[PDB]
Amino acid sequence: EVCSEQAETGPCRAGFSRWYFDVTEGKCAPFVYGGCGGNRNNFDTEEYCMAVCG
Amino acid sequence: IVGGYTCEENSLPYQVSLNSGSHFCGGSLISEQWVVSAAHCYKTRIQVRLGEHNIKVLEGNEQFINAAKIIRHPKYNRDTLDNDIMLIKLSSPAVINARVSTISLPTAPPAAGTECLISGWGNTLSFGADYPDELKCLDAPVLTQAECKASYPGKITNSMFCVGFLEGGKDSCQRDAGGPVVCNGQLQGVVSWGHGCAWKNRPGVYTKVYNYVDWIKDTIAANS
Repeated sequence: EVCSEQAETGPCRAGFSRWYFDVTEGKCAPFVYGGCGGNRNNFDTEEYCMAVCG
Repeated sequence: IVGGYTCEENSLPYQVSLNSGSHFCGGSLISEQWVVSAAHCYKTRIQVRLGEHNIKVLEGNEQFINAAKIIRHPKYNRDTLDNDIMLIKLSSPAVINARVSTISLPTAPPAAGTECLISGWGNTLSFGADYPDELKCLDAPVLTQAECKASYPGKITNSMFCVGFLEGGKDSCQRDAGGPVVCNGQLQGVVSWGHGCAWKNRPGVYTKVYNYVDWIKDTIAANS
């Protein structure tokens, strides 16, 4: 269920490099996380994102 | 920074960056050993780089110094974003020269309507990703709390103020967080949050540094 949430930068203005499961690509893609809020489709690495969502 | 301009080299010697693998936030050097940033920029380990103009094209006279101490405001609130300010103590003193220099603490809050200088290596697009290598600048007015609260109903704490243009088009953005807002030579603000970047009726929300001047002095003092 978390694997189908959109990538959410959230309102904060940091530039953390994160990963989210993109249901269109059928795999994990990078995105920029602001550092607060967003959602749980938000992983530190490609490998862990794929274990949770692949 | 959206709708800004590449800063003159290096007319922003107090600008710093926070790094962990990559650049993730901005900051401001306020003494030889202390940097101010945002609390949502917290990580366990941070490298601070000073005197950078282009962050990927190094010119020899930038300083890389690890954080010895990384101290969030103790009333920082993850959910409301209240007290979004953090201090970093440099593991060794930065060398003051014409590339690396401090910015003064504020002696009074900014008047609404005053023009301020915001800076950072954040995203230069309101939609899509264009992360610049070169440091960007924006001149923008401090807005009234009326304008600020009208843009963000129910969300503006006493620690927050808006700087920007309600029309949209000009704003800080992702990777700018922690960076400085300077009005008339004093640090007034820390880049914080906003709804998108440079969107209509959605100005940038910044932490009021003036509210923390005693907490910053006490924290500097307690950590010698």
